[PDB]
Amino acid sequence: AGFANIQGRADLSDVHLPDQVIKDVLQTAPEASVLLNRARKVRMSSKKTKQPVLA
Amino acid sequence: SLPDAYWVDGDTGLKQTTKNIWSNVFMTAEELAVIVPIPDALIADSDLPLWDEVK
Repeated sequence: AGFANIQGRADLSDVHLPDQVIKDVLQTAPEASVLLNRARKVRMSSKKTKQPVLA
Repeated sequence: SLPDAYWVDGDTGLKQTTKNIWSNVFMTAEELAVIVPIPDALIADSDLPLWDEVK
C-alpha cells in the first residue's frame, strides 16, 4: 500500500542472489629450487655412486 | 573290543552273553606361518630379484 515499496536485496533468497566463486587460488607463482635448476643433474641407480677424477 | 565265546557245560548248560565296542580317532589341522618384512629402498636398489629369492 502507498507509493514507497521497492524490492531490496534483503527480500531475496541466497539461491536468488548467489555469490560467484573463482576456482583459481590466489598464490605467489612458485620459485623453483636453486640447486635443482642450477646444479648439474645425473640419474643414480644405487644408494652410492662413484666417479673417476684427475689427481 | 572283540566278542568272547564259551564252552557250554553239557546238554542244557546255560549259555552266556557277549558284546563288541567302537570308539573314535581324530585329526586336527594346525597352522604354521611367518612374515618377512623388507624396506622399499632395498627392493629398489638390490641387483637380484629379492622376493623370488626368499620364496
